[PDB]
Amino acid sequence: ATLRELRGRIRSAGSIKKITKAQELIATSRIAKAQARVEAARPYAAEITNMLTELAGASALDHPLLVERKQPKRAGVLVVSSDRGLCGAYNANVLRRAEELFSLLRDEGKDPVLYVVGRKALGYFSFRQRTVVESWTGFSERPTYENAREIADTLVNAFMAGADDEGDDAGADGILGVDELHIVFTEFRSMLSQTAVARRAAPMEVEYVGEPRTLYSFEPDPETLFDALLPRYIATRVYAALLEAAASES
Amino acid sequence: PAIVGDEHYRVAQEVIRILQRYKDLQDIIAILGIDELSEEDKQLVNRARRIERFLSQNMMAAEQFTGQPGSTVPLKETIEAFDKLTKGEFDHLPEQAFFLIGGLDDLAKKAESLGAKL
Amino acid sequence: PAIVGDEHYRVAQEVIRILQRYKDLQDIIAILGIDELSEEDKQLVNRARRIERFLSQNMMAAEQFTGQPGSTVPLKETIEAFDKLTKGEFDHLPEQAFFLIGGLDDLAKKAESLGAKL
Amino acid sequence: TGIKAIDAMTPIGRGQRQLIIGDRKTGKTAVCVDTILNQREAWLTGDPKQQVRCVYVAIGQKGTTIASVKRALEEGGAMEYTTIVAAPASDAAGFKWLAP
Amino acid sequence: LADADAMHAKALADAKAESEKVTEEAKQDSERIAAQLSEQAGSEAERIK
Amino acid sequence: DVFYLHSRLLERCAKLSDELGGGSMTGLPIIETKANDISAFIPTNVISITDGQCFLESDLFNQGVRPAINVGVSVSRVGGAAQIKAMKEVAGSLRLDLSQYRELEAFAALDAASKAQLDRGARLVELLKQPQYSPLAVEEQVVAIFLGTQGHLDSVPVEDVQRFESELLEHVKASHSDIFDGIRETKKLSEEAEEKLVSVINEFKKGFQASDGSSVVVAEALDPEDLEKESVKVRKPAP
Amino acid sequence: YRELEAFASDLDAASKAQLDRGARLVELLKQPQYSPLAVEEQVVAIF
Amino acid sequence: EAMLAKTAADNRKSAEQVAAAQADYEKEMAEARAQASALRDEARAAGRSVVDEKRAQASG
Ligand SMILES: Nc1ncnc2c1ncn2[C@@H]1O[C@H](COP(=O)(O)OP(=O)(O)OP(=O)(O)O)[C@@H](O)[C@H]1O
Ligand SMILES: [Mg+2]
Repeated sequence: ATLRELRGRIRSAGSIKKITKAQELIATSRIAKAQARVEAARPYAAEITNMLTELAGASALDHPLLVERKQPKRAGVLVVSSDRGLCGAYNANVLRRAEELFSLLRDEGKDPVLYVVGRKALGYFSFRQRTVVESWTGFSERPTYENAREIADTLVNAFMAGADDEGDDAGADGILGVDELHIVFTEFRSMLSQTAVARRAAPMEVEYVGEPRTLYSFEPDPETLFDALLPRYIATRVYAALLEAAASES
Repeated sequence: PAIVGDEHYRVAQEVIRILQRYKDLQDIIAILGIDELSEEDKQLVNRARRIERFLSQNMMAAEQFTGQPGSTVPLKETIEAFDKLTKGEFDHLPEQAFFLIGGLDDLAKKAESLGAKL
Repeated sequence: PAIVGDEHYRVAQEVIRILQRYKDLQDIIAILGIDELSEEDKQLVNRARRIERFLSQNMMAAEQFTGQPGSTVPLKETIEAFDKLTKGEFDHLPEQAFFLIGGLDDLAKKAESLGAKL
Repeated sequence: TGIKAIDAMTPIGRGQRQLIIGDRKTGKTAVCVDTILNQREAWLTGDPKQQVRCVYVAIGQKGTTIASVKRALEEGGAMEYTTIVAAPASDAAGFKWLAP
Repeated sequence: LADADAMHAKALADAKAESEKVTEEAKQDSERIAAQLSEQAGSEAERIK
Repeated sequence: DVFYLHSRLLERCAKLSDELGGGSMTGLPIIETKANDISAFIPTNVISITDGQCFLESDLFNQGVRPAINVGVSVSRVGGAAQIKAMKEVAGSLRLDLSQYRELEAFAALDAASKAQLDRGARLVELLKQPQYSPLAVEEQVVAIFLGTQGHLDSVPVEDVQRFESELLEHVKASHSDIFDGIRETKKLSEEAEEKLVSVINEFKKGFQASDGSSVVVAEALDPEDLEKESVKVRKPAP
Repeated sequence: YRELEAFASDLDAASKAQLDRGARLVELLKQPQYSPLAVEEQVVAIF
Repeated sequence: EAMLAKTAADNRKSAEQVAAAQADYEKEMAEARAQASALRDEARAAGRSVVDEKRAQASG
């Protein structure tokens, strides 16, 4: 029976080898596609950055999403994971970075509020007994701008609700919120390099540069455009993070 | 086809093909998982599991080993039921409903006892 | 348990169970590593690696081969240390900290020497 | 036998031959000795239709292990209705072949 | 609010009664277990004799 | 003639007719396999001779499954005829169910039916664990398998199945001790006996304490600088 | 076809064509029992 | 205005009081169950000690 079972093992190993080689090649093609979609989104975000900069420089720096919350107590963390599992350390590194952020947040009295993209992180946190506020699934292989739109909308609503939330109470709104929006995802540096990075989506921070030749006209007013545009910038950066995560996963 | 007829032969060949493909896929399912199969192959795996359970039967002579009385399934009903299985008509039923039963009436009753319905 | 007591027997059986589960998982691990395992299986695999390293010891007769002198671990200390291991009390420490050492004092010393701490 | 697994999944009747087959140190002797010890209630009933008389045939078994089995039978009071046919490893091949 | 206070008081009283009943039942079970185990110990001692 | 050697020996264990006194001899031959090779010569011969086998495995033994019965390949060729009526009733398809459970567990390394089967099989596997030198009377085994296969272990955690079994058996032996007497005398579990047993199980479940604490009734940090900040860009000098 | 189906759908165009051609040819080589074909008929089928 | 504030506060108080009542009932029942299990287990341990010592002294 030894030879029989050993030949069966040989056949099983052959089947596994063939499947894995096919998956490797398909993953190569998917890396190509994901990278191409990463360049495809560069111009829109690159120039909407310029539009946002012009609005900010031609308007007061007082947007609710832009102003830091006194006594921060709850930081929102979004973990971008994968749907499939055949990636080796992708989810593991993403979740190790997520914990390396959670401990920091608890250090400063911030209780993280958990949001999830993908399925593997759901299982990891279910094992770790950490509740998930909201989860999106089924598009990590190829994320479309729509999904980033809903994700950004939900996270921004959670952020805004915290403005009227007092202590452990929700205040006038009645919906408890968060003080920060943090993103954990894998930055696709290159083929060999795929490192998880924690990123604070909110509250927005401000940099400055001294320099103006001409003044941009606005319609109706700069503040209205800033209000209508800042959530769009949040969504754009979330979409870029999702694209990077897809490329890194591939 | 000459002796048993075209339909009997076709159903038998389809069942054999499905079971052969399932046996081919079993190693991959064991190591990687069923979620890495093509949707067609996942459907075929579910059908094959249902079929292999349905090929089991409660025999009269096996009563003393199970207590359950045996059953007899006519050839025509067997051919029709396996033709339906190969086409995925019973995919919505749990696989346990196909374990040690007779004809399609037994299948319906057992699936009823498990919550599902035919 | 009738001879070595309940605690020693329990610790030994738990260690044996963990190592057996690791041996079983070898088939998946040889191909796909630890990544595709469940969180329970990942935790148990790390624990089993630490246990199998901690069963090694610097023998007295081995000093001729490596210069390092041997160590003697009392039976009670062995039971206590392996009970702590099987409970996952040393998960943080690196694997090499458990390699060719004696009791828990040696474990702490080598963990410190490796940048960790017990 | 007093063992849930055997009595529920692979029941043993009177006049049956059940094979305890397994690798070293898998509990075969444990199962057989527990089965022998489980007959003490039937022996104490005194009804020969209930009593089961036990025979243990140790073939090629180290004598100290035979002594340990005899002790395990003594402590449970099973030697009162048990006979041991011993062909230890030191016995010539004739006794080993003839003991069963 | 009056109803909530009354309901809390009623729940506390019912909890007290149920806890007393459970404690009494567990007690009786404890004596029963001790008695049967002592009988078994006596039987084992007689067997040893 | 080694096969003959064993066959003529093992065929003398028989159940005589009432003409010859009705006596019987039950055989428990033991076989030592090497490297779990039941395909060797003597193992094959003796397996083909006897009326079933209880195959013991070292993998199952090390996993904590003791006795290490391999339910898939262990079988008794007499079957229900070698059991009292109550044991037949409670443990009708237990071996078959456990074989199917092991199959499913291997394949599903999911729909509600699959999870229910897996949980039931885990509970049943826990139920059949038994320490050495701790025999159970036929009535106690009947009650235990009743716990298992009647769905009364589904509410208890898998880890507590053994302790729950032991404590319920102790409770029934302490009080409600007439169920054991009924099973002993009649060899069958009466409808009223089953009613009383179910009620006793429910009450004990209410009393039972889970090991975790429930009721069975019904890392280093990112350097704050490393955390990249999402900052809007303003084309002004700082104030 | 064997190599590229052991592989296998989002393939290079030529590879998709090869998969389709190979499946067709595999179906072509099948033959019922007791049905030998004349050389000309085999030529036409292979054509 | 004080009446409206009191209405809101008392609505909160009634909700949290119902929650605390049910939680406290469950907690006290859990404490009773734990005490019962402790009594049973200590009785079991005492019986085991008694039987062990009795058999040991009988053997001696
Ligand atoms: N149900 C059980 N629970 C715990 N330990 C057990 C159980 N059954 C047997 N053992 C232990 O397993 C070990 C093997 O038992 P045993 O000597 O009966 O096995 P064996 O297969 O006959 O061995 P060998 O190859 O030495 O003849 C012994 O330590 C025995 O105490
Ligand atoms: Mg032995």
